[PDB]
Amino acid sequence: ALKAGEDKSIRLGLFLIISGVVSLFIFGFCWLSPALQDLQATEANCTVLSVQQIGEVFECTFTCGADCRGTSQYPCVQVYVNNSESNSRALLHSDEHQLLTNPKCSYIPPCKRENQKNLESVMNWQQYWKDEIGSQPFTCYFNQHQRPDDVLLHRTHDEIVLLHCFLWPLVTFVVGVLIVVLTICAKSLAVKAEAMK
Amino acid sequence: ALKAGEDKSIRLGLFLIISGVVSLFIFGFCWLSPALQDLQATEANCTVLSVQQIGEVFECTFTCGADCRGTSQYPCVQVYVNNSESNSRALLHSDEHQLLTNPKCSYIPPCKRENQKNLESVMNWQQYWKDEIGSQPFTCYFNQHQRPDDVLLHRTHDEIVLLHCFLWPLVTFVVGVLIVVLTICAKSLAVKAEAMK
Amino acid sequence: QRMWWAFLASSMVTFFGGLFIILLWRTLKYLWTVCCWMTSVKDWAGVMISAQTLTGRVLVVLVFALSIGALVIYFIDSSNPIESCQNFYKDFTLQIDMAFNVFFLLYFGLRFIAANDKLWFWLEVNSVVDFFTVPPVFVSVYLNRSWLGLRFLRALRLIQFSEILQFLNILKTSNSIKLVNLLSIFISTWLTAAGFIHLVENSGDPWENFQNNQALTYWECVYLLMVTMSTVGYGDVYAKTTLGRLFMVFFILGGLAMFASYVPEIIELIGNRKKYGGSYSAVSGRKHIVVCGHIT
Amino acid sequence: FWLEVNSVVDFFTVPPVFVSVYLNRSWLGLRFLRALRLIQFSEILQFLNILKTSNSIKLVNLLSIFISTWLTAAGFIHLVENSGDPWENFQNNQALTYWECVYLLMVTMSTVGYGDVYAKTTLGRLFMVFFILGGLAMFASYVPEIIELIGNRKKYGGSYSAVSGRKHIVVCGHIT
Repeated sequence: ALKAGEDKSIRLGLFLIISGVVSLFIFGFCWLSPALQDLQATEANCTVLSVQQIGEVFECTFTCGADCRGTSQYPCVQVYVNNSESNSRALLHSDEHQLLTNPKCSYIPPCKRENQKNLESVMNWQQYWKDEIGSQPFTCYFNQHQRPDDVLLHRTHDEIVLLHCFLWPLVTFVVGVLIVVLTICAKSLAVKAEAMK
Repeated sequence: ALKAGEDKSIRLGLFLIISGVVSLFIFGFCWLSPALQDLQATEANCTVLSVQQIGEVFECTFTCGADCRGTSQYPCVQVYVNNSESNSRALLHSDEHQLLTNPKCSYIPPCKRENQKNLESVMNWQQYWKDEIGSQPFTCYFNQHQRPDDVLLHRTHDEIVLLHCFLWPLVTFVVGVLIVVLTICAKSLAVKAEAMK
Repeated sequence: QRMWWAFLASSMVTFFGGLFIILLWRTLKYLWTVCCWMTSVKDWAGVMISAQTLTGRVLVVLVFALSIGALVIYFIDSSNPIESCQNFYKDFTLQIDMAFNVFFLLYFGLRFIAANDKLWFWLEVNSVVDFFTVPPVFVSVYLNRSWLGLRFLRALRLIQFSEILQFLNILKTSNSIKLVNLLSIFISTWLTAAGFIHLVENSGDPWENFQNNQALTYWECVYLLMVTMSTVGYGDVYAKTTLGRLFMVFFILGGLAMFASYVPEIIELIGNRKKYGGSYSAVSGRKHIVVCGHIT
Repeated sequence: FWLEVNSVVDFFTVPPVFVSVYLNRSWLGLRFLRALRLIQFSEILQFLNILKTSNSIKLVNLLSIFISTWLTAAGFIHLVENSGDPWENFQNNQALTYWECVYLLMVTMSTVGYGDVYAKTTLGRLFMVFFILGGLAMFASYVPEIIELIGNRKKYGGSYSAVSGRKHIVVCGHIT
C-alpha cells in the first residue's frame, strides 16, 4: 500500500526544507563579514605618481613539486597613486592577498627557482608601470573606512562563488516544499479520485 | 584428550591467515604511493654541462654525539646536465633526500664541526665533477611527470626493503593455511586410523 | 579546468528528477479518472536469482564483494596528490572501476523493475547510495578524468554484511547476527564520516577562496575520528576549516548520545551465554544416552 | 602445551639471548614480553598464604592483568616508535623512552590525552587505534570489579582467635 511509504516522502521533504533554511543561515553568518568588507572597498580613479625600488629585499618560497620548499629573494618595488575620492597619496598593491603576504611592496613575483628570474620578473613588471605614469588613468579599489593608505587592482572575491553558494541551499528549500506539495496531492487527490471506483 | 586442545590450533591457524591478509592490505595502502612515485622516475642518460658555485651559503647541523646540535656553513655548488629523454637542461642532485633537504644546491657535505672542512669537502666533490664534464656519460634518474627540472644519482628506496616487507605477511598466511590443513588431518585421519583398534 | 560541479550534478539531477517523474506519473495516473507482457516477466527474470532462493547468492554476495572492491579503489585514489596522468589509462584505475559500476547500474535496474512500490524504492538508502556513486563514473569516463567525490559512500554497503554471513550459514544464532549488524553499522559509519571530513578539509572554506584547506590523508581522517569519538583528543590532528569544525560538532553530538548510548550491547554481550546449545553431534561408534526430568 | 601462552612468551624471550651471546651483541627486542609472567602473581600470594579469601585473589588477578597488559603495550609502542615506518626508510622515527610510552598509555587510556607525548609513526597510529578500541570496551567495561569491590564485605569473618587466659562464650540461635 502506498501510504506506508508516502510519509517517507513527507519526512524527506521536511528535511530538505529545514536543511535549506539552516544552510542559508550558516552560509549567511560566515559570508557576511568578508562580503561586507570586500564591498566596503570603493572603486575610484587613479594615476601613478612614481615607480621605484626601496632597496630592501624579501624572501619567497618556491614549490618545485611534491612538498618542495626552497626559497628565493626579490627586490621591493613600490608604486604610489593619485586618488580621485580622497585626493591624497596612496600605495598601489595588486590585490588583497598580495598586500597581505607582503604589505611593504607593490608587487610579488611568482617565486622562481633562481634569483635572476625573480629579478627579471620584477624589472619586467616595473617597466610596464614606468609607462603607465600619468598616461591613461585607471580604476582602483580603495578602503578609506579602515585602510586608507593603500589601493588594489582587484577585489578579494569573485562574485560567482558568493551567489553560487547562496542559490543552491535556497534551491534545495524550493525542492523540499515542492516535494511535500506533490505528496500532499498524491495523498489527498489520490483517495478523492480512487474512492469513486 | 586431543580434541580439547586441537581446536586451539584451528583458532591459531585462522588468526595467522587473517593476520597475513590484513597485513598485506595495510602494507599495500602505505607502500603503494611512495613505491609508485619512486618508479615513476625514469632512468635516462646524462652528461654534465658545467660545474659552478652560486655564492650563496647554507646552514647545516652537526651532531657531536648525544643530542649535540651545533651548526656550520657550506657554499652552494650547482651542476646541470644534458638529458637523453627530454633533450632539455636539468639540475643534478645526489638523491631525493638531498634534494628535499636543500633543493637549491647540487650537493650537501656531511656536516662537520668546522667551516673549513665543509669547504674542503665541497671543493673535493666539485673537482671530481669538473673532470666528469662531457667525458664518460652516466645514467641518471628523472621525473618529467611531476618534477621535470631536476635529476638524481639514485632512487629513493632500496628494493629489498619493499619486497622483504611484502613477503613475510604472505609467508605467515601460507603458514596459517598449512597449520589448519595439518590439523584437519590430525583431526579426521586420526579418528579414521584409530577407530580400527 | 576543474569542473567539479559537473560530476556532482549527475547525481543530484538523477535523484531528484527520478523522484519528480515518479511523483508526477503517480499523480497523473490518479487525475486521469478525474479527467474522465511487460508486467509478467519481472516476477522471475531477476527475482529468481536476486535473493533468498537456493542459489540466488550472486546478486547479494557478489554485489557486496564488488562494493568492497570499489571502496578499495577509492582508498587507492585517496593516496595521490589529485593530479596524476599515468595511473589513468592502460593500468587498472578508471577502467577497472567502471566494471564494478556498470554492474551496480544493471543491479539497480533489476531492483527497480522488481520494486513493489517505485516511490518507496526510489528513496530507499541503497538507491540513494547508488545515485551518488554510479552517474559520476559515467561523467568521469566521458570527460576522461578521474574524480575523488562522494565515492566513499560505498562503505554503507557493508551494512548488510550480516545477511551474507547467514546466507553462507556462517552465523546461525540471532544474537550474534544482531552483534555483527551493530558492529558493521559502527565500522561503516566511521569510514563514511571520515570520508566527509576528508573531502571537507582537503577543499577549503569557499568564503576564504578555498585557501585555508588542510592536506589530510583519508587515514589521518579515520584516525582523527577515532581519537575524537573515544574522547581522547590529542590535537596532533584536528579539523582546521570552518566546515570541518561544523562537521565535527555534528559528529560529536551525533556520535555520542545518539549513535552511541545504545542498550543492545549490554544485553547482547551475554548473548553467547543466554543460549545453551544447538544439537548433539552424534559420532558413529560411540554409545549415547539421554537424561531428563528433574535435573539439579 | 606448545601453544600455551607461557610457552609462547618463552619462545620470544629465550632463543634471541643465545643469538645475542653467539653474535656477542645485546638486543632490545621483544624482551618486554616477560611482563606477562606477572599474570600468575596471584598464585604466589596464595602459595605463600598471604591471600586466603577468593574474592581478593580475583581482585589481585585482575589488577595484575591490568599492570602486565599496560607494561606490555608500552613495550610494543616503544619498539614501534623508536624504529620508523619502513616505507619511509625508517627516517620518521621518534626517540621516546620506555617511560614516556608507559605515560602515554596512561594518559590515553584514562582518555585525558594532553598531546604533550603522542605516537608519530604510521605504525604507532595503527597500534594506538587498536589499543584504544581494545583497551576501552573490551579490556575495560568489565563487571567483576563492581561485584568484587564489596568483596571485602560480603564475607563476614574467618575463625575466632582464642587467646590464652581470657574466658570465652558462644551465642547463637535467633540473633537480632
